[PDB]
Amino acid sequence: GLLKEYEVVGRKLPSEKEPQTPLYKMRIFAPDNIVAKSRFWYFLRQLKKFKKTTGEIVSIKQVYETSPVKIKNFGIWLRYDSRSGTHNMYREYRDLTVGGAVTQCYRDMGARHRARAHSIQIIKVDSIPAAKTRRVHVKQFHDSKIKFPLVQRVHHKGNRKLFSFRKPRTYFQ
Amino acid sequence: RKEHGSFYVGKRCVYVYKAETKKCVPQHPERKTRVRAVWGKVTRIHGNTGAVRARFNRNLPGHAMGHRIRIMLYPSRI
Amino acid sequence: MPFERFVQTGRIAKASAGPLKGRLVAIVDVIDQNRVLVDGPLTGVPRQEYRLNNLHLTKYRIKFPYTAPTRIVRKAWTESDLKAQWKVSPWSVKAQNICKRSSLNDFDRFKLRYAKRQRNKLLTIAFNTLKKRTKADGTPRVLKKDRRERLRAEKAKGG
Amino acid sequence: MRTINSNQCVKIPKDIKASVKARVVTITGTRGTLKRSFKHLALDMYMPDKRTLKVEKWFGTKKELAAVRTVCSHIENMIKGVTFGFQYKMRAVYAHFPINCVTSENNTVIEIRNFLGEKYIRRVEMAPGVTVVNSTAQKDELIVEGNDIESVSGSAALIQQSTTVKNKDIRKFLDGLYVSEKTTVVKLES
Amino acid sequence: MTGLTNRTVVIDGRGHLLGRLASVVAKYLLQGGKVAVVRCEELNLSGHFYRNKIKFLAYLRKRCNVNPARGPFHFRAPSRIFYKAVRGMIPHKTKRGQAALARLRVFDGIPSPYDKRRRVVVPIAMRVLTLRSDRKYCQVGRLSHEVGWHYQDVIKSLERKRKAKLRVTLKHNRELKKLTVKARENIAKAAEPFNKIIKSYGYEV
RNA sequence: UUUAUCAUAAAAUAUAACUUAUAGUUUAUGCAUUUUAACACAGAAUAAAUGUUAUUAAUUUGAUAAAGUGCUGAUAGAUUUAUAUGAUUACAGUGCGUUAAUUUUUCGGAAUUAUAUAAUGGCAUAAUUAUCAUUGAUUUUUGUGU
RNA sequence: AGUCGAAAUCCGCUAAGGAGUGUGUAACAACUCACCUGCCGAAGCAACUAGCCCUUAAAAUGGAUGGCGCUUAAGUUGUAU
RNA sequence: AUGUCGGCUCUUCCUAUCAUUGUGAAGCAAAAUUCACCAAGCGUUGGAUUGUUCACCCAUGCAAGGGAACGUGAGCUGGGU
RNA sequence: AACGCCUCUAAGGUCGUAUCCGUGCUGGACUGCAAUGAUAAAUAAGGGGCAAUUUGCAUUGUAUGGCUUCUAAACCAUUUAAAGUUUAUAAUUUACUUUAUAAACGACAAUGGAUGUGAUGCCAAUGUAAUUUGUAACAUAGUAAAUUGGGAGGAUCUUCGAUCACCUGAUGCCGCGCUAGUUACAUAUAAAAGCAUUAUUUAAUACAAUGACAAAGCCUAGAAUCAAUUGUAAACGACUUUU
Repeated sequence: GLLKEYEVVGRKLPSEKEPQTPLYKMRIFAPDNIVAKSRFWYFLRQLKKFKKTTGEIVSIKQVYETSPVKIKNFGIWLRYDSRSGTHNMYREYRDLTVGGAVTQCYRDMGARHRARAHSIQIIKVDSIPAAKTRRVHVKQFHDSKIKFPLVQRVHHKGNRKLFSFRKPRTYFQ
Repeated sequence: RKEHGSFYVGKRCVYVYKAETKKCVPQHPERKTRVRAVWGKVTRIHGNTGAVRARFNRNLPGHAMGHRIRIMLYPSRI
Repeated sequence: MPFERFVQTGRIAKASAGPLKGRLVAIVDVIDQNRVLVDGPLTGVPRQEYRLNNLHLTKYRIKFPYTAPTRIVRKAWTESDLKAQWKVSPWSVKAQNICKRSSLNDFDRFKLRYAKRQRNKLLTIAFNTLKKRTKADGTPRVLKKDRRERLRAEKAKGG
Repeated sequence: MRTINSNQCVKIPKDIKASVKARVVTITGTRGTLKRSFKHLALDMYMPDKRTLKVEKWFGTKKELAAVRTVCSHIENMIKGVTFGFQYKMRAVYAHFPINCVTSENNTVIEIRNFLGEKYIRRVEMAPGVTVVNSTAQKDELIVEGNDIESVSGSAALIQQSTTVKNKDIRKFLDGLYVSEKTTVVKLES
Repeated sequence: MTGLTNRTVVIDGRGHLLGRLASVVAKYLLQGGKVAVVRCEELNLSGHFYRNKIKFLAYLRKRCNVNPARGPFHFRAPSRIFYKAVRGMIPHKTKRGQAALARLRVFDGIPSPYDKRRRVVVPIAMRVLTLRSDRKYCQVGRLSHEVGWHYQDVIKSLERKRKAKLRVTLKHNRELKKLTVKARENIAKAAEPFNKIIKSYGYEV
């Protein structure tokens, strides 16, 4: 999908020896509503006793990050399992939206390390301003004025004629 | 692409070919009978790129593969 | 550096492959190798991001800061007077087969493609307009200088 | 990581006249012309309306921009190849048989013999526009002139790579013709 | 001529990739097609030469052992390196897909009328749309020479024959357009002439 | 969010002086001018761009639902000897027989009340069953008035 | 004798010289490193770790990602219509 | 009911290289040799005893590889069982 | 070079095997392809080509609703996904060569097309279709064509390849028929009542293609095989030979 962002809150349903059990919350990136509510329990079966049903999911909501046209560079903290090899990482991407730079992580982490997305865990995601971004492929996209004449298209192959007539001479200068 | 062949759906396509016989008169407007036509009707779209299926009257003998059928322009929405 | 199209703030780029086809946007910043920001106020496109493979580039830079809000791109977009010098850009006339040769109704076509016989029946009889070595005269031009007296003097026939 | 820019600018001096033309570089000076191409590396070569010339690579990966720092060093050899020339030297060490090398006109290739008291009269040609005359002013020395560095050097390793002693030891049979001096022809004295 | 398009579609093989031009042509030839691919010594193969050396040198050691004459006949032209492709992509064991290679004539060195007839480019199979920087390619020109094609310099001299008289037929035509642009002057006062075409074109005046 | 208004910040680049550098330039190795895509955060001023707070203009933004919302296109198909021993009829829909003004087109239409409801929804209030939480809210039985 | 191998063992000299670093150099000694500063001036050095690739990787008819062919893929991993 | 050892004859194929061609290394002075790489192109014998296969022995040889259809009985033979 | 340095390597050039590939050699798309020679009997009549064929019948193939046609005139001259391409200009120069200077194009809309790349037709009607419609007036433009000797010109398993296209000597006089525009005028045709018309979509006109007949002049007068022989050959055929 594209990994929207949620804030999912727990309960430990309130049995009589203790009413009002203490309401923990998470920050979950999942493609959909209901899979966000089951990451929550996989990440509750490590920190609190608390399973379903011994617990509840009190109000979650999908959140809609704050500035969708600022050009912030995210820095995510990560934990992932290899073939033999559960490892911490720390990765950085440039994106307008937070859930766009967690899904930027997955398709990159999954390619570069083979990393199937059930063995990746997000352990922090924050915007990191500048002059803290390490990660050389970010901090070359910093310096205004950035000239960069990569004459770029997809250059749609080829066009509406299969047997075209015109020999498309890319450069056009 | 599929918006192109979505134009022709419903048009009476015809497959036209020839035969040795006439065996028949000119009964309505003058008929020589050297030309055979199997009428049809385009039904739906097929490809993801503008090919198309058509159910005919009989069933297209498959040495007709690669030979021309004539999609008509009638019955026409505008 | 033959000063090609640069992706720089705000090099004015006309998009194709995506939903901003036919729109003249302005770059604002650079997100990626493959994406940019995009902000064209006068052409009607708010601040999106855009896949760089979809937008093609023109010869028009314009100066802002790279942190500019749209209102001052809009201030700059009119101040350097793009709107009048783009609809005369030397192959932005060749845009306008999009407004004239595209679909060119069949309340247009015949008239526009019947005069091509008018033009050509006056063009092929404008052939053998010959200088190349014959000159002079290439017999049987004893009869045809009478026909060629209707090119030169031309009173009345030859000659 | 497909980094953006890595450009070098060769510093063309006043006496030589260069031209990059669509990628091939034709540099004209004192000793001649060295018209050579780089239609395989695919940089963006450019004389920025000055004397100088600048290569430039956009979005090459890692191996690609290694090859920026060579084409700016191929060029400055073809600078020196046409103002000072490229001249190697050979010294022809031997143990008991004197290697009687010779060349002449024309027969400005070479004709060497008596390695190692073998009858095989070894003959080594030369690359075009490059000559061998035997060096005077020295016992058993040679001089390979020429402007193109690789048509000097490569044409002056053929005289080195044969002769080599075959089928025996090489740490005691040290005979052959080896390179001692890789010089200019003019600068500064010679 | 006249047909499902023409009775030919002439394709230049220059600068195209060997197997993407094959599966375009073997699909189009089953549509009822008639192509005629020329300059087959120019088809580019991907990978460098000692990749495709080895692969054509492995396809020729596949010969029958009982009697080698029955075994795979390994044709060594460039135009038969390509025609071998368009048989892997065609149902050649059927009476339908045997009439689909009998529309395919394939030539190498552009002869006899396919030198005046307009020949077209297949941009889906061009090299310099497909294959990256840094990536070496080959040509089937040198592959067939290094596997025994005895007519490489035959057709290179025949190319320079028809390259040479192309400059004679362009200098017939370069000045002839220069006559048309002078012939275009005398008609600007024809009657009301050009106005009806220029008001829909006008970008070429 | 965005556009927009606010107040200050604090100013990270862009218009906006003149260095130096660089080559190409002139004049006698320098100047004179020319491109600085060398371009001195090199300065002033501006963008109060950027930074802070706050509010919003057709109050701007999607997705997620529901409604017929308003349809336009096509496709294939259509049992039936319902008496060859049991409704073709209940439905609704058209064409004749109070009223009066209102309106509109004037050629139609057009609109209008009281005509009898329990009234159901709305409001107020009483009333009680029962409750998330309880200032309250949710009801429940209703009942009255409107 | 500073020096195959050293018990020791500091220091003096001094920005920087140690009972001392070097050729399978038995003495002195020659001789050079360590070191510092000159020089240039932006990042540099190393041990790991796991992706694809490689090497490892050797069988007898001719030959099999099923075939062709593919190499900004028509391969592999993550996804989308 | 698939003729069950071998040998003789005759093919081709494989490398897990004995020798030859091309090279690399050596505690490689020469000669002689050993190590390793690309390599299956041409070779890989005559005999005494034994039915055997490997076997050992004489002799040739600067220098005598190993194997595949348990190759091969309407090919032979019939020594072995 | 990366990696201020070294480095056979990353890009680039090289040296190089009894291997591999080819030549040389043996078989030959069994029956591939080119070149070539003859081309029948008769000589009364016939038979056999020339041949668009001229002369009709009559069919196929077709542009099939007059033409859902096409043209059988080009877009680099090592190559390179930024890569550069054209254009003048000045010099250079066989050459769009080379070089300089300046432009345009900014891998867009566009260019994958109609530059319909010697500039397509969609028609001479001056009522145009399943037939053609006539004549003046005025304006500019002003074609298309038909007869005689020398040269240069053109070959890739060919859609017709001893011919061939241009060009000069030169014969001659279409002065037959051009066309575009404006305006006038002269007729003829055309209508299948189907008012929810289609059907095994005829078919023409024309293009082209044979086919066969009575129709049309020209040209033409050879071989192979068997049988017999040979012995360069041989199981048999076959091959080599001879009248």
